[PDB]
Amino acid sequence: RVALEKSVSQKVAMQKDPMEPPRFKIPPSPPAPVMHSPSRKMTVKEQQEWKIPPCISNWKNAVHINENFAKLAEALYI
Amino acid sequence: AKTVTKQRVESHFDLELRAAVMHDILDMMPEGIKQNKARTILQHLSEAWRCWKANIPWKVPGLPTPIENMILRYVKAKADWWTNTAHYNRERIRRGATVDKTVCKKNLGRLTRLYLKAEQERQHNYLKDGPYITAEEAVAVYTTTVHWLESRRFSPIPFPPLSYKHDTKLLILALERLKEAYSVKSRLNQSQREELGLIEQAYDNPHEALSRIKRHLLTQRAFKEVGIEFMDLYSHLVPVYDVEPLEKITDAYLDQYLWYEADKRRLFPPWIKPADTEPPPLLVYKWCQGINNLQDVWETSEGECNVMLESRFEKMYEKIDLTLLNRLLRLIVDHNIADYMTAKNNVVINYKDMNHTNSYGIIRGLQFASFIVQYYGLVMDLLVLGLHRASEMAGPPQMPNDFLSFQDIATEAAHPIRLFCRYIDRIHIFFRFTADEARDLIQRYLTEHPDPNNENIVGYNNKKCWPRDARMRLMKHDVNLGRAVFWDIKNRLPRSVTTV
Amino acid sequence: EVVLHEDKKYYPTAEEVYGPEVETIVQEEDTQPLTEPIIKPVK
Amino acid sequence: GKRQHQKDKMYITCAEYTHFYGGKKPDLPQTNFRRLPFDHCSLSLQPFVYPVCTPDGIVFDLLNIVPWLKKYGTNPSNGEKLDGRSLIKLNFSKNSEGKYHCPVLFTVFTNNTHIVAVRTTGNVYAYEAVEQLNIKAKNFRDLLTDEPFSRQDIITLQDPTNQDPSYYLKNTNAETRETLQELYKEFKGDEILAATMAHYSTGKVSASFTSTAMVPETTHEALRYQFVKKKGYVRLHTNKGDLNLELHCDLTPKTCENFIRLCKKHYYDGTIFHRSIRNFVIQGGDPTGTGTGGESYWGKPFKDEFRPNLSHTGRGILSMANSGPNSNRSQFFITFRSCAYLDKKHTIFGRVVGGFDVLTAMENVESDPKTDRPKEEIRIDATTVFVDPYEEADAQIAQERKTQLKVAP
Amino acid sequence: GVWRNTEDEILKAAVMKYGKNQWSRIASLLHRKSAKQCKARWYEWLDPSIKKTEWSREEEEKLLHLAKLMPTQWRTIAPIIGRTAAQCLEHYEFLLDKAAQ
Amino acid sequence: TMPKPQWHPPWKLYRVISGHLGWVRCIAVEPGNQWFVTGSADRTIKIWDLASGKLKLSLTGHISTVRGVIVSTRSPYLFSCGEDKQVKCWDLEYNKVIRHYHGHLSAVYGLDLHPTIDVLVTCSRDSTARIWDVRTKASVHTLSGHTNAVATVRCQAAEPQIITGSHDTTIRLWDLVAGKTRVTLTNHKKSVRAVVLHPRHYTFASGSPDNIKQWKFPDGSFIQNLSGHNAIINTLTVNSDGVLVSGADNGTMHLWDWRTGYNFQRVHAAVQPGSLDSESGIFACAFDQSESRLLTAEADKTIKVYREDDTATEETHPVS
Repeated sequence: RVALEKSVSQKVAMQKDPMEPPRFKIPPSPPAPVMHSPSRKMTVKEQQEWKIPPCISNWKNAVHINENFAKLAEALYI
Repeated sequence: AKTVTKQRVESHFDLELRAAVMHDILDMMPEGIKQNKARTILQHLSEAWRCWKANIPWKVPGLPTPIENMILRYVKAKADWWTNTAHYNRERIRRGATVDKTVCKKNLGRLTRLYLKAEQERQHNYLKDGPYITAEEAVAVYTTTVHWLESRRFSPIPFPPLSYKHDTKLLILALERLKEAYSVKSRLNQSQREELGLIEQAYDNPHEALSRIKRHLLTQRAFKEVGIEFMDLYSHLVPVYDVEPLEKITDAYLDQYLWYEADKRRLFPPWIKPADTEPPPLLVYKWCQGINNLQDVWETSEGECNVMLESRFEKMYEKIDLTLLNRLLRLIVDHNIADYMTAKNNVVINYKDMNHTNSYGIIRGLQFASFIVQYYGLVMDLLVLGLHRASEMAGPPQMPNDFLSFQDIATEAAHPIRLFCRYIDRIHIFFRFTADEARDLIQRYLTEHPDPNNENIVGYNNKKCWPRDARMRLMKHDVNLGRAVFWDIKNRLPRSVTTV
Repeated sequence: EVVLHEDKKYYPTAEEVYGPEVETIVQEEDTQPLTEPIIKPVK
Repeated sequence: GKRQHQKDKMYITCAEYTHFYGGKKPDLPQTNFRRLPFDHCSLSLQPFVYPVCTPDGIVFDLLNIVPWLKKYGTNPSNGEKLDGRSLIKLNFSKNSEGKYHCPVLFTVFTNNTHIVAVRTTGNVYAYEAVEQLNIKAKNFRDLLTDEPFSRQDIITLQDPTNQDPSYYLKNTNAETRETLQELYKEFKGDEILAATMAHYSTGKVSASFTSTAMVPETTHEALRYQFVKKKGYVRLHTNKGDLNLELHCDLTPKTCENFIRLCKKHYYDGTIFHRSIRNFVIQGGDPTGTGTGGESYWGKPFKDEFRPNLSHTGRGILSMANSGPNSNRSQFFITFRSCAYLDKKHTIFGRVVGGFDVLTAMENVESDPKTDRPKEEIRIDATTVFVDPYEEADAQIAQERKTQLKVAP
Repeated sequence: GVWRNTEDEILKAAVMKYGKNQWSRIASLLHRKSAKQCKARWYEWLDPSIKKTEWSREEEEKLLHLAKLMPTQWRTIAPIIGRTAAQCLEHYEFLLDKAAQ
Repeated sequence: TMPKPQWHPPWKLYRVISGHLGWVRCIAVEPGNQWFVTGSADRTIKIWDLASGKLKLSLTGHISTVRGVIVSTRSPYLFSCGEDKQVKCWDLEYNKVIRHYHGHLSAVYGLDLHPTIDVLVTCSRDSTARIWDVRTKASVHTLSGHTNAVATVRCQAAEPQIITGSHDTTIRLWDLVAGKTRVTLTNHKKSVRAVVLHPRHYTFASGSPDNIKQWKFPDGSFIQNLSGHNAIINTLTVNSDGVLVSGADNGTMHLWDWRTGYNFQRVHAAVQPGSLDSESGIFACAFDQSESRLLTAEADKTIKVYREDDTATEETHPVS
C-alpha cells in the first residue's frame, strides 16, 4: 500500500527555467520453456470428422396441406 | 483509447462477436489439427445470419456438429441484439426522441424484415393447421348471405358484354385515377414510365384496351408477383403494394364497373360508410341529429339506459378465407369475375431477398380491394344485427330507408339496437335498453364472469380529454352494463372470422 | 381441435420440462423504483 | 462531454425502462371508491322494491334473489350457499316528500350515512340513534315497537368506514341442417391432403431456426465401410496363357475392391491390352478398346491409394492408369521393369506372382510404333477371383447387425 | 418486352454466373429489361427445375383433386404438383375441354 | 493410489429464475447474503433477491454486453466491466454510476477487487491487465506481457497478489507493486479461462479444455491434474468444504472433491422452453456467502440455483 501510494503520488504530481517546453520528440522477458504433455497425433478418421465444407453463398459470388380443407370445400359444394 | 460512440456501435459489435467466435474455434478444434479453417467458419457465420434475415432455411450438409452448434448459438445472440434494438428505436421514433432520418430508415428496414418473417409463418400455419373457419360456421355464413340477398331481391351483376354501352366511361375514369398518381413527379422509375406508356396507349385506342381487359377477366388466373414496402407514419407502418401495370389497368376497370353496378343495383345498404353523398364531418353531424331524434331518448325516469360503443373489427382483412370469399363473391357477380378477384389475391409477395405466397388474407393494395372489404363487411354486419333488425334498418326493398331512419316509430322502438354504422373496419352502435333488458344482460354477464372483488372499474377506459364533470362516471351499474353489452356483441362473432 | 394462429403454442411449459420439484420464477418486472436505494443509509 | 442527445442514448434510459420495459410503476390508486348506493339491490344493481338482508349484512331485493336461489343454491356476494328462509325482511320508512329516512331521527339516508338494521324486528335506523339510545341507555327494546332484541341481531347495511360441431351455432336454418347432415353422411377422409401432410446432423435444427416457415426443432438429429481381408488373388485367363495376380488389399482397399468387383461381374471379359511398350508397362482394362474408356463401380473416378512401402520396383507390378489425381477408373497396367517415375503417380495394388512366362510372351508381341497397340491381339478371356477378401468381410458385417438388434429390441 | 432467343441465352448464362440474388447485375446485360422482368422470366420459364415434359396420370389426378379443393388458387396448388402455376392452369383448362367431349 | 476422498452429498436443482433477454454472463453475491447481481448480454445489470428469487432492480448504463460484476465489501459500490471497453463504479446508495475508468483498448473481460487495498484490477482483450485506484480513477499500473486476450484475473493479500490466465494458454503470477511478472506457468495446451483460489488452502486451480490443474503458491508448484471434464470450462468455484465446481461451455457441471481430485457428480440441466439444445452453457457460477446454495448464470438466459441434497447418505451414493 505505501509503495503504490508513493508511486501514484509521483504519477499525479543544472537549473531549469519553468518556461521551457519539452525538448525531445516522442526484446521481452526471455521465453519460458513450454512444459507440455506429449502431443497426440490426429487419427485419419477424426481428422475427417473436422472437415469443413466451403461456403457457397446465395449472396456473394466471389408444402403440407391439412385434410380439413377437403371437408370445408366439400361442405360448400353441398 | 477511443471510446465506443454512436458511429462505432455496430462495427464494434461485429468486431467483438468475431473475436469471440474465433476464440471458441481455437478451443474447440482438436490438438494437432491439420488446418485451422477459421476464415471459412466465419464465412458460414455470415451466411447463417444473412439467411436469418431473409427467412431462408440454412443448412450446410457436411458441417461438423460442434461447429454448427456454435454457429447457431451466435446467430441467435445476434438476432436478439438486432430485434431488441428494433424494439426500442421504434419507441423512440414514435415518441419523437429521434430526429435523425437514417435511424428512421434503418428501423423501417428492420421492421419490414420482421413483419415478413411473421407473416410468412402465418401463411404456413394456415396451410398446415387447417382452415380456421369450420364447416359449420362457413355454411351458416353462406346461408345467411343467401337469405339476405334473396329477401332484398338483388339481381346479380353480369359479365360486361363487349357491346356494353358504358364501358368507355368506366375506362376513362379508371385511367384518370391511374394517371393522377403520376401527376407531378419527374424522372420516374422504369416501371412508372412503362405505366405511363400503357396509359397513353389506352388513350389512343380504347377498343384494344377494352378487349384486353375482357380477355384478362375471362382467362387470366395466374399473376405476377407484387412488391411490398412500408410507409412510415412514425407511429405505425402502412403496407404499400406494387402491382404490375397491365394488371393494374384491368383491376382499375373492374373496380369502376363493380362499384357502378353495385350502386345501381343497391347492394350496399345505407349504414355502410363512407358514402359518396357526405363528407365525414357531415356524417358526424348526422349521427348527432340521428341520436337526438330517437323517441324518448334522454328520459331516464324509469331507469332506461343508452349505450354507445365504438369499436373496430380487428384483423378483418387478414382473416378473410379465399375459398369462402370465392363462394360469397359468386352470389353477387358473374363467376368469371369472382374467379378473377379471388385468384388475384393469391400472389407471391417480395421485398428484397424474401418472398412468400399469400394464401390467407386479402392484399389490400389491389384496386378492387375496397369493394371486397365493403361486401365482406356486409356479411359481418348481418352477424352483429340479425336478419330481422337489418331488414328493419334497410327497409323494404321497394321503398328503402335512408341513413339512420326508420319506416315508423314503432319499428325503431321494436329492438334495442337503434342506430348502426360501419365506417370500413370501425363500427358504432347505439343501444336503448329498458331496466328489464339491462338487468337481464347484467345477470347473464355476471353469471359467466363473476366478480367478487369488483375490479371491473380497473380495466374500463374513458376519455381523459374532457374535464372530470364531463367524463363517464364509473358507477357500478353502468360499468357492468357496458361490459355486458360489449360481451354480448363479442359473442356474436366467430373468432376465426374477426373479433372485437 | 383447431387452434388459431395467435393461440398456438410452440414449446412445452417450464414445469413440464423441469418437473414438479423445481420452482420456476419469471420476473418480467421489478419490485422497487430506482428512487429507493439498495443500500439505504441510516437517518 | 456534452449531454446532447439524452432522450435518444446508446442504451435504454432509466425513465424509458421504467415506463416501457418493466420498471416499477408507482401504481397509486386501487378501487378507491366503488360502493353501490344503499337504495340498490346487490344482485340487480338497480333500486330495490322489497328489501331483504342476509345475516352477514348484504341487502338486496326479493324478486331478484328468489329465482336466483331456485337456479343456484348460493348467494351472489359469496361462494357460500344460503337458504332462502334466512333472508330477513327490511322495512324502510319514508318522509313526507318520499325519501328514505331514519324513523326516529328523521335524518334522510345518503350514500354517506351509517345505516343499521335490527334482525328480530327488521326496522332500519341511523347508527347514531341506535348508539345514542340503546348502547348508552342499556335497554334493548326496539324504538318503534317494544320488541326486545339482543346485540347479536344488530347489523350494518351501510358503513362508509370499512365440443359438439353444432356448438356456437344457435338458430340453425333448414339449409344448414340439411347440409351438415349430408356432409357427415358423405364425407370421408382425404387421400392427397393426407399424403401431403455421422459427425454432422440432418440440418433440421439449423433450417428450422433460420426460417419461420418450418416447425420449431430443438433437438439435433444426426456411410458403409469396406476393408480388405488377407490377400486377394486373381487369375487373368489371357489368350497368351494364365497370369496370377496377388492384390495388396489390406494396403489398397478401395483399389482392390474396385478390381475384384469388376472381375466378379465379368467386366474385363473379352477386353484387350491396348497399349504395350518395350521396356514399359502393358496396359488394359478398357471395355471400349479405345484407350480412354472404362468406369468404376461407384460411378466416377475414385481416389489414389499411394503407400510408402509400395513402389514400382522389379518386374510385374500391378497399378492403375488414370487421367490425373484421384481418377482411377477401370484401366490398369503391369510393369516390365522398375520405374520410379511412376511412384506416387499411379496406385500400385498388386503384382504378378505366377505366369511370368506368359508376361514375357505378352511383352514379346510387336506393337504398332505409332499407337503402341499390339499387332496381334492380347486379350483377357476371363478373370477368376480365387481369393476374394472383400466378400468375406461383407458376410461378417451382416452377422454383427443381427446381434445388435437382439441386445436392444 | 417479349423475350427473344438471344436474351434467354444471356439470362441463363448470367444466372449461372451471378446466382439468384443479383438481378440488378443481370439486368445490366440485357437491353430494355428490368430486374423484375429478368426474375420473372427465370422462375416462369427458364429455370431448369421447371419440367417441360408430358403430364403423368398421377400428376393429372392430383391436379383435378386440388383444383376442386382450393378453387382458383394456383400459387398455393402449384408447388404441391411441382409444375409452374401457369402450366398447371393451362393443363387444367385442357382437361376441362377434354371432359366436355 | 490416493486416500479415500471425503464424502460430499449431491446437489440438485431447485429453482430456475428467468428474466434476462440475453446470455447471463456474470454473477456475484453481496457480502451479506441478501441479494445477488447478474450482468447480461441484455446490457442490463439486475439485482435479485437471494431468498425469494425476485427481481429487485435493473440498472441500464452499459453500451454493450456486461461481462463482469463484483460487489465491494468495504464500500457500498458495484463495479461492472463490459465489452464496450468501459468499467463503471455504481453507487448503491444512489443507484447511479459515480465514476468510470478509461485506457483499456478493447473489451474488458473480467475484474476483481483487492481484498485489503483499494485497487480494482481489470483484464482485457488487448492482452493487458490494469490496476486502478478506486478513488482517483488512475491507472497505477498496466500489467503487460500476455500475447493474447487475458481471460481471467484474481487477487489476494498474500504474494503473489495477482494471477492472470489467458488465451495464450499461460498463467502469470505478478508482482503488484513493481508491475512485473514473477512466474509464468505454461502447462496448459489450450486457453486458460478460469482460475480459482482456495479460501484457506494456499493453492489455486486453473481450468482449460484439457483438464484442470492444481498448483501451489507462491512459486506455482504443480500439484495435480484433475481430468475428465472434456469441454471448454468457463468457471471454477470452490466451496469452503472442499467442493469444486466446473461449469462448461456445453452446459455440464462436474462437481469435484478438491482434496483428492475425485469427481463425484455430473449435472447436465435442461434448457428453458424456447431455446435450442446448443444454447445450453454455463458462463458463471457462485456460491453464496452461506455456501448453502449454488448459483449458475447460463446461456439459455436463466439463473439456476442448486441446493445440497440432505436425504442422501454414504450408503445411498457410495464413493467409488
